[PDB]
Amino acid sequence: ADKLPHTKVTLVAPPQVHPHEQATKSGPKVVEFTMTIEEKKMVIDDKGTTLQAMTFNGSMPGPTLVVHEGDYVQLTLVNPATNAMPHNVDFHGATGALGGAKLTNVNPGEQATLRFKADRSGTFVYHCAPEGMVPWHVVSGMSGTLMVLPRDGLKDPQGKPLHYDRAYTIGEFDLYIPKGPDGKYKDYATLAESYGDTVQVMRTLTPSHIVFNGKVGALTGANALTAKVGETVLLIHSQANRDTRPHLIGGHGDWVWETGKFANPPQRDLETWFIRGGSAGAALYTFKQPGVYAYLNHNLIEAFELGAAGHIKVEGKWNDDLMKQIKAPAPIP
Amino acid sequence: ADKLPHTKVTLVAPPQVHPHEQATKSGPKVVEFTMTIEEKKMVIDDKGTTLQAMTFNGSMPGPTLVVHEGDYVQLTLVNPATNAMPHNVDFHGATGALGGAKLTNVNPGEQATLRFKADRSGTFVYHCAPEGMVPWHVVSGMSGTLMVLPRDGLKDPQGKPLHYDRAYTIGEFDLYIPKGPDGKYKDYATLAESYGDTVQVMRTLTPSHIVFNGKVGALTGANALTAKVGETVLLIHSQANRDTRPHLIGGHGDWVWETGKFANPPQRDLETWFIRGGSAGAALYTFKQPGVYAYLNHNLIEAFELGAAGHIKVEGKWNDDLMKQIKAPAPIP
Amino acid sequence: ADKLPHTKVTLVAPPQVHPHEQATKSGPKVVEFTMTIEEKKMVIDDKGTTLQAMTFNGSMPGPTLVVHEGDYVQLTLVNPATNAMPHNVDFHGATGALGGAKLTNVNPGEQATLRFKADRSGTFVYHCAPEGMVPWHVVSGMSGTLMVLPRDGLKDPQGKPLHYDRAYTIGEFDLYIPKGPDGKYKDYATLAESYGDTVQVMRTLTPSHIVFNGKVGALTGANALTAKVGETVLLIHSQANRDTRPHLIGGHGDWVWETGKFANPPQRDLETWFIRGGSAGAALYTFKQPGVYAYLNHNLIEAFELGAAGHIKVEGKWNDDLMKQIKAPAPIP
Ligand SMILES: [Cu+2]
Ligand SMILES: [Cu+2]
Ligand SMILES: [Cu+2]
Ligand SMILES: [Cu+2]
Ligand SMILES: [Cu+2]
Ligand SMILES: [Cu+2]
Ligand SMILES: [Zn+2]
Ligand SMILES: [Zn+2]
Ligand SMILES: [Zn+2]
Repeated sequence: ADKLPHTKVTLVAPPQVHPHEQATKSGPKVVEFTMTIEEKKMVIDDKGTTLQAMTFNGSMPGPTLVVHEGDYVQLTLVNPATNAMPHNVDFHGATGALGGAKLTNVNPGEQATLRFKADRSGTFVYHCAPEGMVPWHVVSGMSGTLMVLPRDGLKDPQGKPLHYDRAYTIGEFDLYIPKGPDGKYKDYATLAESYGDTVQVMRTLTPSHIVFNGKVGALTGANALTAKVGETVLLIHSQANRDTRPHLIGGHGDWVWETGKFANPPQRDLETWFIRGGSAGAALYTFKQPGVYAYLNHNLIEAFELGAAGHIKVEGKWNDDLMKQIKAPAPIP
Repeated sequence: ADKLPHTKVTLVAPPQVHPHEQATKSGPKVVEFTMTIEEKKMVIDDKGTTLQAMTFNGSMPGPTLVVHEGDYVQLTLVNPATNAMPHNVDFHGATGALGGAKLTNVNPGEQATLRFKADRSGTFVYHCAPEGMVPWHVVSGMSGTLMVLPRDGLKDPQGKPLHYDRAYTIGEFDLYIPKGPDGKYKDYATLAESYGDTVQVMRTLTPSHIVFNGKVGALTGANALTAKVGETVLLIHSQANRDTRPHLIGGHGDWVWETGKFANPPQRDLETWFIRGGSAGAALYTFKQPGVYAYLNHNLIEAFELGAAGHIKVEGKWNDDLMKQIKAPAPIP
Repeated sequence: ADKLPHTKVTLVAPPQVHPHEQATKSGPKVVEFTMTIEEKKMVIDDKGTTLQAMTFNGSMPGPTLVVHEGDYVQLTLVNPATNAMPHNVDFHGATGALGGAKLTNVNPGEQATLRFKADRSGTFVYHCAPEGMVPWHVVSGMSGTLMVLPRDGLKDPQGKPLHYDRAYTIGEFDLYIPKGPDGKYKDYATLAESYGDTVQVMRTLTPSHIVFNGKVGALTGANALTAKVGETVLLIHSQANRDTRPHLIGGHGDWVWETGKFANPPQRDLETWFIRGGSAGAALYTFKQPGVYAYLNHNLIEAFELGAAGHIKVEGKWNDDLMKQIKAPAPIP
């Protein structure tokens, strides 16, 4: 590892993913990343409910880190003195030391640097895991995805090449916001004060909200995802704590690795796939019709009532062979 | 599509599936179907609890529509003036326009005709999805399965032929029936009056009932499914809103497409498979022993307490090689 | 079957699995086992909560039975007069008679002997299933795993040999312990007295506890699982009633059959896999780093709050290529 060239990657905010190559002629590198933890109160719904949140780099989810199989990930994790809690990081993509958590315990005002070999291809969850407060840090927002691409790019079941033209990252967060005697959601002055009440809601296993990217409607309106007919999108979906079942309304998973590990053949033509709590998965879809699609958790209560749904606005020409309104709504003859 | 021969299919009520060919020499057709929406109060359990239900063709689930890959599905959806609500249809088997929902918005007294190309093989959920009331219409009963068979029939992982002699369709419905201050289930005079109370139960994510084909015990007694030793059955299982885990007690999934998409190799020898909420899956089993089998959701609370279980009565000769009572129950020596 | 040699297997208590061969030159046998049912009150958590439990052989889960594909399993099931309830056994590995339940109905003071052909390879749940009380017997602890190995051992997707050096069996139990008006868990004088209150908790679908091997912390401290760097472990995970999502923190599923059926190719490099309620699955992992790993259900609430987590203590030499602390926690420059 010490013989290798180093490279420095600038991260970008979800739902985007930082520029990267798929298939590459480059040999292994030590790829250097930095993330800074930010605790903060966030508004998570249309009615102004707040979450005492914890984030990597200020976002839910954290940014997606992209490397290739055989690369070494070298992360500097920074925990500013303005934060209240200790933190660390557990990479599911890593081998040893509780995913790196044991080696990255950072109090406010501290930082650490971890290196590990990304020797397995796939999308992998990373998350905070401080001893004794693991679920709280995770459900409060401290997770994201490491994508380790195969050096020669994605392959189908027959070993033929697959690619995406555009990649999006979606983190789905089951939230456990307490209510007071009046049935209204509680607003907490500090992160520490939210703790006890939150654990109580957590233990019921019933989320109050389930949101993409930190808020009801985060991926809608001005913030809808975008594509054009003929473009192939990669949709990375992470859920660090609870199962979900992604679905693209009016579309499909053309090729899907629902367990998220690229050395396995993908499945094709999926209507709905399954992301296990504690994992990230990946779906390819090539758009064939223009219009506004919904991308959602297909427990439709979890989607429409609780918040697990976004939109993708697709430009291009309508295709009558694929779908045609033969007769519009009109009185019954 | 306009060059093709049209064919007209008569639908049948679940658990049966309309006569169809598996492997076929026929070229692509425009296959024409009609469904009429019926809202109605249904009795859903042994104690007389009612559901203000909504159905395609009067049944939960709707009838299964069967075509071949490359066919065009052409559906006339009828919403009689005797209904109270608007409806539409979203085919997961279709590409574009939110699965056809945007093109099939029918008020009571209206109808519409949608065509789409069934270009992907598998079992696919179809369901009602009116803007702003999607989960309610789905959980109230408005879903079913489109089966798109490969033109050359089902294949195993090695590409060898598979077939069924008999097909059954099972729709599993998580119901959210409200209770009054007395703890008794509420009985509603109209569909509209059930709405607010139902959404409240929905948001708890805890079903009051989980039933096959519209009622506790729907597929039991006089209504048990049937087969004989040596016959291969296809069990189509749809769940449009919530995960389930089918299991045949005393049997197996000989070949199972749990994600329901026939271009993928099936898995063999399954004890229990997994249907993601928002999908339909398909299992083949060839009976080897006679007797009454249970086919159920293997969360046994969901099965035995909540209603997710049916029976299959199997004729034929017992096989001592497969199973033998060596010593019947008798006092401990 | 009557022509075959008989062999007699002595069972061992979980998390161990009785000595057995993987690939074998031996032809089919009638493999004889005996299990004795024990009902008993068990302490299930750190605060002294009790469960009115029911067990095969005194343990949760029951012991794992291991045979080869083509063998006949011949089980003597004993229900001592000191027990209060009738019992039986349903082998998911078996064909006919509700998995053998119909042929093994044993009242206290009775026993029975069942034979069946283990004609399908994989890990399969077995559980008690007395008519009218199936979920109660299962959730109270009456389940375990039958492992049917392929005669020529485990194989990878390409048909190359796989093996384990050490096998562990983990049964995960969703428990439904009632509470009294004071919010404290109830302590019941007899098994029968726990019944009504328990069914009520069951119907909420919310477990009070979710535990590995009968107790919070069962597989921790003195009782942690063990291995060394370079050793391959098989982790058998059974869940007879509810879904779970196993994860090894700092490790992976090198080869995983999450549906648990060995004639299917395994998936590789998994971070988290999925065991469907009503099944057993199997993962291989070869240790590469020393240290204390956690093996847990990656719904982290279910793990850390409810009890679904154990430890594996691994001996050996640290590997800096796989992971290295480049800079330990230190003040931010
Ligand atoms: Cu943290
Ligand atoms: Cu984790
Ligand atoms: Cu409708
Ligand atoms: Cu849908
Ligand atoms: Cu029992
Ligand atoms: Cu069972
Ligand atoms: Zn492209
Ligand atoms: Zn046949
Ligand atoms: Zn070995």
